Amino acid sequence: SPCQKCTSGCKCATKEECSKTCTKPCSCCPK
Ligand SMILES: [Cd+2]
Ligand SMILES: [Cd+2]
Ligand SMILES: [Cd+2]
Repeated sequence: SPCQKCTSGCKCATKEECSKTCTKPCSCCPK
C-alpha cells in the first residue's frame, strides 16, 4: 500500500529515490 504521495504521484523511479518519499516498495515503487 502506497503512502499519500505515491497514489497519483509515485516519485520513486527506483529503490534509490524510494528512500526519499518512503522506505520500501509501496504498492507502486519497485519490487
Ligand atoms: Cd510511497
Ligand atoms: Cd517509494
Ligand atoms: Cd510508490
